Amino acid sequence: INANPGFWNGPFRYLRWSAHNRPHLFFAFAIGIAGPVAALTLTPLRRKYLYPDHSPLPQSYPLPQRAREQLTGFDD
Amino acid sequence: SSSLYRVLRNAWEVGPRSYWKQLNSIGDTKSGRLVGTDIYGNKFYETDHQDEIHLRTRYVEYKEKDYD
Amino acid sequence: MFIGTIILVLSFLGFVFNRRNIILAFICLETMLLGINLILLRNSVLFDDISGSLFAIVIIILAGVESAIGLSLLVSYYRLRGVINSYGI
Amino acid sequence: ARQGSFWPVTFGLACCAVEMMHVSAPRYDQDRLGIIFRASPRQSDIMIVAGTLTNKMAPVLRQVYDQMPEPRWVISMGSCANGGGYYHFSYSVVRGCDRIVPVDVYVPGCPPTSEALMYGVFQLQRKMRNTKITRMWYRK
Amino acid sequence: AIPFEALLPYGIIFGLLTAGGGAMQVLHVYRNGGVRDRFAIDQWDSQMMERDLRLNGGQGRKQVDQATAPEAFKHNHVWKSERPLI
Amino acid sequence: PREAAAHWVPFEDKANMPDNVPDVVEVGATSAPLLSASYFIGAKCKPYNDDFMLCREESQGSGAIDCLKEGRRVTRCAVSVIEDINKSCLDEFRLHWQCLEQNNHQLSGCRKAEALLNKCVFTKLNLEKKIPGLRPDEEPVFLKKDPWIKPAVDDFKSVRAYAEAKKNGTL
Amino acid sequence: RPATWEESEEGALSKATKYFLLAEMFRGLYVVLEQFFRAPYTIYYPFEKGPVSPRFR
Amino acid sequence: MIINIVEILIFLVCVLFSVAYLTVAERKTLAYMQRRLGPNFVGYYGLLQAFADAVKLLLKEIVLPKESNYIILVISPLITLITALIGWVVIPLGPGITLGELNLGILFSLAIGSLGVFGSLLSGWSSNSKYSLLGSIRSTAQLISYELILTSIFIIIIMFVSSLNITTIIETQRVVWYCIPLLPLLLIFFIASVAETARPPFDLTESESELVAGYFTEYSGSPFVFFFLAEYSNIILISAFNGYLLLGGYLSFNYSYLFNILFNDYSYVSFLFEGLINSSAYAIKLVFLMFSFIWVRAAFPRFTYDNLINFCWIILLPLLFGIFLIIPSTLYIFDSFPTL
Amino acid sequence: RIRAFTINFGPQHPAAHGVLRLILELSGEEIIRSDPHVGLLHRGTEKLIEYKTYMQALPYFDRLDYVSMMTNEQVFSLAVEKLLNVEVPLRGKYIRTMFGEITRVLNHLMSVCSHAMDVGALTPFLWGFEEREKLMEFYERVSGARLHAAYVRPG
Amino acid sequence: EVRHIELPKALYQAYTKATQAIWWPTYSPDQVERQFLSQKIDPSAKTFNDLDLTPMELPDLMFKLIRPYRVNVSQLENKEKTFVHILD
Amino acid sequence: MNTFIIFIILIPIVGFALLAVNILLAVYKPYNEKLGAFECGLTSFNQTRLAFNAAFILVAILFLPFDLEISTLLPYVMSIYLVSNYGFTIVLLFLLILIIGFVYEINTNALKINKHNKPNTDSLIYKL
Ligand code: SF4
Repeated sequence: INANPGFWNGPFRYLRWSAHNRPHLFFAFAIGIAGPVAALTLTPLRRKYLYPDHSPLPQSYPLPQRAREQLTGFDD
Repeated sequence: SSSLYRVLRNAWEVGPRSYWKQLNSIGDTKSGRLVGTDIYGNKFYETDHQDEIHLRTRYVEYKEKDYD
Repeated sequence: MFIGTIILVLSFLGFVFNRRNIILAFICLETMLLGINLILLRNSVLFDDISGSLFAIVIIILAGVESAIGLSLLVSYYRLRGVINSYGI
Repeated sequence: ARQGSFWPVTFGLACCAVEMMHVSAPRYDQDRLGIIFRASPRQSDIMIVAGTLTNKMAPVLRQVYDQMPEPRWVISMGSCANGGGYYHFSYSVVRGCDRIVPVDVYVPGCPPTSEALMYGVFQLQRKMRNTKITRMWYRK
Repeated sequence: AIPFEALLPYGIIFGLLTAGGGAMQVLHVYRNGGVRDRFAIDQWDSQMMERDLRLNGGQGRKQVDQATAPEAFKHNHVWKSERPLI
Repeated sequence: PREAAAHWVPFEDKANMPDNVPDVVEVGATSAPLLSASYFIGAKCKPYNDDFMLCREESQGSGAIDCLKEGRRVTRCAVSVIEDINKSCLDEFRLHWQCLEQNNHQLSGCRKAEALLNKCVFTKLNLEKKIPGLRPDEEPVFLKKDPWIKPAVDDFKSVRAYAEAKKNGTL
Repeated sequence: RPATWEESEEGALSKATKYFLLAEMFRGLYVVLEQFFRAPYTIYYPFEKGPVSPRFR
Repeated sequence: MIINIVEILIFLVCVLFSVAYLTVAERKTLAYMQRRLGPNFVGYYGLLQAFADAVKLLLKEIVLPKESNYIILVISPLITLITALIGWVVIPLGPGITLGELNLGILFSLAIGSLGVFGSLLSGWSSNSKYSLLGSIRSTAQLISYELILTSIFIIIIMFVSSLNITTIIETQRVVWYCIPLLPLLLIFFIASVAETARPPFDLTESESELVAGYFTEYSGSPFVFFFLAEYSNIILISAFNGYLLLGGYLSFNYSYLFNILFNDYSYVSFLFEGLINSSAYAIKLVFLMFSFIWVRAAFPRFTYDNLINFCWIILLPLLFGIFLIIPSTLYIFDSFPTL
Repeated sequence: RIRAFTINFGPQHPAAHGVLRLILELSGEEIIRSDPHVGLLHRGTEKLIEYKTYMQALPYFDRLDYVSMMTNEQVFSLAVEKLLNVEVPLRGKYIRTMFGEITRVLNHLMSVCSHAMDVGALTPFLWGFEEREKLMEFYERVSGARLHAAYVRPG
Repeated sequence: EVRHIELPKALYQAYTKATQAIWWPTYSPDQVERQFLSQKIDPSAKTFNDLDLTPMELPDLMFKLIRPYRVNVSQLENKEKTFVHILD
Repeated sequence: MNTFIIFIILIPIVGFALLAVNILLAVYKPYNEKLGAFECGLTSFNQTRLAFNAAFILVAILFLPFDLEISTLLPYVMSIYLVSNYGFTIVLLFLLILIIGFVYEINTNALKINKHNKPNTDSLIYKL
């Protein structure tokens, strides 16, 4: 009856055949590929219009990049 | 009827001593009118509560603990 | 490092002087790897160094894959003979 | 505990087994009393012989009975199991399962009704309830 | 109708878990001296609680907010002596 | 440094500091009051903390023994700020750190007490709480109204004091 | 003749919804749950008794 | 020490009695779904039924078949029960309210869980029957197959939290239970938990096999008790995994306003009340999941071995790998990687 | 050479219904040869009937397919009626048709629900056995027995 | 191999006397006493012979009597080669 | 001696106590017929190990690589923020590589037990 019509013969007919006759594989594949494609195509849009990326959190004591000043107070 | 309200109503109609007696013999709580008594001392009851299913409207309470 | 070293040496001797069955050889391989990982993890703790623990993790993953392949090889060997001799190799 | 956890292995030979099925059906609902039927004799306390026992079947029945862990009891259900019934004069029929296994209770009928079988189970429970176990050891 | 006898065992299970958890909460608070438990504590929190023990006299999780430490705080410092990991 | 392993014993040293080293007070607050005061300590003592850390870096291995005088300054500044808090804002400070003691030391569980503490410390000590590193677009979380994350039980005394301050007009 | 996939009235997304969300299994579970709120059939032998007729043997 | 002992006794009694009453609840619930009553006679309202079964079995003779490794057959059910009960040490009934407050609690759950296949594996070897070996092999294959599914869902959840502390995972769900954004994962986790406990409709081994009743066919007495207890204990424990991973554990609703009305300061009364509310929330979720196990038993016929292996490896696992891809992608797109 | 593995499916087995000894030969998963051994319920009924009068032999037919008692009775009655060259009256014919279809319902309840129980659908059995109880009351009210009615007879 | 231990009569008698305290039957102190007695047949007593009976032999009967407790190449390999061991 | 260690010791003790009670209270009367394996009431002959299908081997063997794949993601989920975008790309590449292997397994039909016997579909032809 229904049988694999070959992806390379016609792309959209094969995709329709898969969605009708192999839903588990077809939608597993759709969900799997949605992610990376969405990342590449949508993260810059989110940055431009929704909100920019957040400022980084400190990971250690933030050491000044300078020489030691002379200071005064709380002395012995 | 498996409802809690049926059990509460029958226990109220029947009284606590009868409630405990029934709970210790038959395990349900029935309320119905006495029809008569055995030569052996068993007592027989008929109920007309609409919450009682077909074949449950007649019942016996036995005279002795080792009922048979 | 004592426990790892003893485990490795005794497992190696069990592998070598095994004259009983082939499963003992598989087990001795697995436990030699365990002993090596124990030695490594103790040194990793004493240096407070992540490199030893990283290597130990990799060792665990490779031991899993090696077990899978070794047992596949054993099953393929069984397929033609139907039995494993106490020299089955 | 013996009365409340009453687990029979079914030797469901013949038409009597149908009545046994009706004991577990909603009207009588045997499991309301704690009765559960077990495939394995290892997990069973009661054997219920429900049907005609043929000569070809007799060693099989003895074997299933012997694999029951103790304590164990046997209920004979129906005329066939009780004494041979309608097939008593047959060349291929054991004349009562008590030629093969000891029997604790005999339930009459062809078949016994569901209520008759329940009555027999109650008789076995009465026998259980009157057993001396530690009192018997104390007598020794 | 709602079959209440079929709900009785579920009620027993629900009541047992509920009462056991309430009793456990009370026992934990009592073990803590009147405050809730600490959870998900890292190495920083562990060191802070040890320092707290040095400041409050070994009174568990008791807190003191006085600016200046007592004299004993200078000399009750602990180092740990760990056995050789052979 | 790693935590201790299989078998260890704690041991105390009974010696005194060498007499050449000038003596110093030690901070007497425990973890909850210190966490409550941490931002004010940072605000006031940033130059001394930075100098202490810079000394330690420049000593290149001998930092403990070479920065003792810088460390003395750091500890004196911390003691001074905690003393000021104990003199001017003790009730609100105690509200805040007792709330912290009930909420696993999570600042998100104590915003009402913290609001009073911040107002008191700003009005009587001129110290301000501020989170470094945010852009003007980014909003500091402690200033956020209607946060996603809320405590299981808003602290009783803190709720009452917050409502009272809102009546009085202080907050 | 049996119909092929391409001559189906339902689109593939509706069929996939039925397939992944177990529609008929959920209908079956609901039918079972409806029974849970109905009167049971059990009688309490030997305090109650099943029907008996004058012809009974 | 004393408080520790009291707390352990309370927790252990509650767990063991909950397991005992789950069997009664299954019998009653199946019964009413089948228009019958179930145990209503052993004890009042049939409330002593489980204890009658337990005493009966404790007085039943142990049989050791002739070709049997008797030690292995008596210790296999013992170890399955021991691991099954050890799993309870990390379940919290409120924030930090647990016997073991482990920063590696999720890892503990997974490791003790992976010790759960050895009962089926060793029970078949207990005898010298080829029927037994084949049945044990199939049951073991099903168990590890659905272990993969459960582990995958665990990892997917940890992607949102970045913590192995069970209390922390529960605490992050005060914003939303994880079953709301990941509802298909709720369905999949329940399906896999039923399969992992070898419950209907995933009960090949016991109900379509060469041996009449699974690999427990040869067990009588206390070993049978061990297997039965371990099974029901694992039902409740895997439901607790479901509860804390996806159902918000001990969280119900914000009772801050109500508590501020009721109480004016901290007391043992307010602490007891908060503990009761938290534990009751977790308990009611456990009750719904246990009811669902029984309901699914009531509604469906069994799979075959081939059907279930296909379901795990050809339908569920590819979806879970696709989800492995899509969850970090969504976190990246919106800049929502969780901190530690 | 393929070596079969041989299993006794039954008799003491839930699916084998207590009396079937199905000796199966499997190569791994698949059945290659099957050998049903029967006679575990061979009662010698056909030998017994030869020593009975026709009326005395009628109840043996109840006990052949012992969920379909009245149709078993019906086939024996129709055979004997054909040999006797007599005609059942009209009301009798209608009662036999009505109770034949009641018997068909009883049989199909047993068979479909037992089939479902074997695959693992446990609930249809309970639901259908209540209907069986209702119909067996009709059996008992016309014949005085729940199962072995001996109700349909030659004539 | 059946395990045999030899013990001093005093020690073993003490043990059997101690074990008589449990409720199930257990080796008697008097059975230990009898362990030092060998069978003594009356010179003047009727035997199996007077009943026209011939006792069976323990060695011939032991395997039958003890069957349930029993513990349990070159051509086999060559023969095994012809069979199938793994399938689809 | 916290609650964790005490609970873990206590569980096996209770198991052993129940076992001991059963040994102490139940009767013990082995005999030959009772000691037989239960196989539907009959006895079967001892047989050479059954020939098994390769899918039985393959499920268990393939469990280990897939299990290791899944468990290798634990360091990622415990470090996701720290490695954020670089590690996100790396973990995607790792997952895609493993998915290629899943594809191989699916397309080779590696876990399917094929029913060896199939209905005959040949036409019937007669040489007239
Ligand atoms: S006694 Fe009657 S009903 Fe029972 S099996 Fe025999 S013939 Fe059938």
